[PDB]
Amino acid sequence: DSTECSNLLLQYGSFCTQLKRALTGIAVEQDKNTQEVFAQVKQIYKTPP
Amino acid sequence: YTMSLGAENSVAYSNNSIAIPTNFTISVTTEILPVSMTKTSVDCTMYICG
Amino acid sequence: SALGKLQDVVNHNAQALNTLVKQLSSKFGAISSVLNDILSRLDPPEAEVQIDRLITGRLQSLQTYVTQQLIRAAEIRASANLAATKMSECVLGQSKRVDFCGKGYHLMSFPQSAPHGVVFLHVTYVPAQEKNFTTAPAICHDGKAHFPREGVFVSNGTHWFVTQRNFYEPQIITTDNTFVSGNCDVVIGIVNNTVYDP
Amino acid sequence: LTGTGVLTESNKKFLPFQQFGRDIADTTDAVRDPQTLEILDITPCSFGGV
Amino acid sequence: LICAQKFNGLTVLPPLLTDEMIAQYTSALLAGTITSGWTFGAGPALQIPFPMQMAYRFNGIGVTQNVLYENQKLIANQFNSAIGKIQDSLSSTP
Ligand SMILES: *[C@@H]1O[C@H](CO)[C@@H](O[C@@H]2O[C@H](CO)[C@@H](O)[C@H](O)[C@H]2NC(C)=O)[C@H](O)[C@H]1NC(C)=O
Ligand SMILES: *[C@@H]1O[C@H](CO)[C@@H](O[C@@H]2O[C@H](CO)[C@@H](O)[C@H](O)[C@H]2NC(C)=O)[C@H](O)[C@H]1NC(C)=O
Ligand SMILES: *[C@@H]1O[C@H](CO)[C@@H](O[C@@H]2O[C@H](CO)[C@@H](O)[C@H](O)[C@H]2NC(C)=O)[C@H](O)[C@H]1NC(C)=O
Ligand SMILES: *[C@@H]1O[C@H](CO)[C@@H](O)[C@H](O)[C@H]1NC(C)=O
Ligand SMILES: *[C@@H]1O[C@H](CO)[C@@H](O)[C@H](O)[C@H]1NC(C)=O
Repeated sequence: DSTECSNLLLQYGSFCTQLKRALTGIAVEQDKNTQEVFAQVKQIYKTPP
Repeated sequence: YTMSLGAENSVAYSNNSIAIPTNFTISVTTEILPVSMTKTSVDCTMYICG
Repeated sequence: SALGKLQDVVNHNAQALNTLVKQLSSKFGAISSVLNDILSRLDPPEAEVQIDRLITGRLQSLQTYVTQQLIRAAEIRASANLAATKMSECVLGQSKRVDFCGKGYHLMSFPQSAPHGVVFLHVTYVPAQEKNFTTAPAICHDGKAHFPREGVFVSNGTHWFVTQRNFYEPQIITTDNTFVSGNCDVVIGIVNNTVYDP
Repeated sequence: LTGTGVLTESNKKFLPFQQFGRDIADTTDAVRDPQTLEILDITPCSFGGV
Repeated sequence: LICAQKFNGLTVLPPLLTDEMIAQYTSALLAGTITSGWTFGAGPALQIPFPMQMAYRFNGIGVTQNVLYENQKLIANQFNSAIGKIQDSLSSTP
């Protein structure tokens, strides 16, 4: 949280927009992975008593 | 709202009950798949030191 | 968003390219992004330190672009192999693998070319109009259990019949629809109709 | 503004106050002739891998 | 440490599907297999008695229909026993 340091980043490029987008894409994939494996049924079937 | 997985349904299971369809439906679904991305080439000299 | 999968591929590589050019503007700690300006403002003996500082941040952008491109290329390779795998199975034949080519029992698959991808039209078979019937594992006639050669014994509630599993064509229980195996005191749940021998 | 390119006529309209003219990047895709105040259309020379 | 995951600019996003909803998916997937065989995976779920269903699974590997029914008591005792040992199998080997 140093203002002087942050001034060097904005001169350094748009690497962060690449990093946070990469980790956002890696985050949506994890949600998609669990959806693909498990959400294979459109209804919740119930075992008989 | 809290997510709902789907319409809860209970199957009428019974030692001696069978359910057999009397009809069908020829459903034609669709599936999309990427195959090839864009072939890109770069030139270091023309890029790094124009 | 039907063609979401292909659209993102066109978006990802194009936006990755647009970041790569946009990476050229950053000064990377040097005096200016335009290296012709550096060669004009500063003298050559003391312009290398600025040029070297610009080069290090510049090729590093290329290293990032190639690396993320190699990973993305591998992802497409898996996707392309999957498409090639199910082009051979779903189209050039019929697949018994459940939910591989469309939900339901698969019959056909007509591909269509799409920009940077393929689209499959899985012609599946979906049963409907299900009816609840009373079944039985086997049918004792003369003390010998009869099991259906194909399909399942089903009872409209009054008579027994044998019909295939996925469609309801009640047929009289002959001795050609069923086969005999042993006595009928060992099968749990056996009913006792009469098997019309043709 | 020093660089290398194929100077050419531009149909672009540089509002009086508009001196140079970058594009969706940082490249001076156009310049106004110091003299003759003409809108040129500076474009990179046709390179390409062999 | 895993208790305080915040650290310094390091946020751990929570999964969209909670462990409870995943368990609901698995349980709904179990009840489909038991009470409907495979028919629930290819359209509507059609109930079928489990001894009858497993004869169809037997018929799909080559053994005739009647092998299961004449060995239902033995097969069930075999399955039950195995599904049991599987709990201790995971416990025995960490
Ligand atoms: C199976 O379903 C089809 C439609 O999905 C039924 O065909 C319909 O039959 C009704 C008769 O009442 C007609 O009014 C419709 O025009 C038909 N539609 C089509 C698309 O053919 C068919 O009758 C059903 N089979 C059985 C045995 O009921
Ligand atoms: C169940 O068994 C059969 C199936 O329809 C029915 O018996 C039929 O009745 C008709 C009436 O004239 C006759 O052709 C025969 O007696 C039977 N023919 C068949 C085998 O179709 C019976 O009525 C049905 N009852 C129920 C409970 O549905
Ligand atoms: C199915 O029908 C057969 C034929 O009648 C039954 O066999 C006889 O059933 C009577 C009534 O219980 C017994 O007293 C006889 O001893 C049986 N004979 C034999 C072959 O042992 C049979 O019990 C019936 N089964 C069911 C499911 O009710
Ligand atoms: C029949 O079904 C009931 C309820 O599902 C079950 O409790 C009972 O044991 C079954 N009886 C037999 C052996 O058919
Ligand atoms: C068949 O019977 C069961 C049990 O009574 C019931 O749950 C099911 O809805 C019935 N199906 C039809 C098509 O009537």
